[PDB]
Amino acid sequence: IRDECCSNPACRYNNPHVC
Repeated sequence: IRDECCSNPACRYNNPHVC
């Protein structure tokens, strides 16, 4: 997971409730 996960569209991708 990225430390910029909420900025990161790629983390965002599967993780929209992460932030």
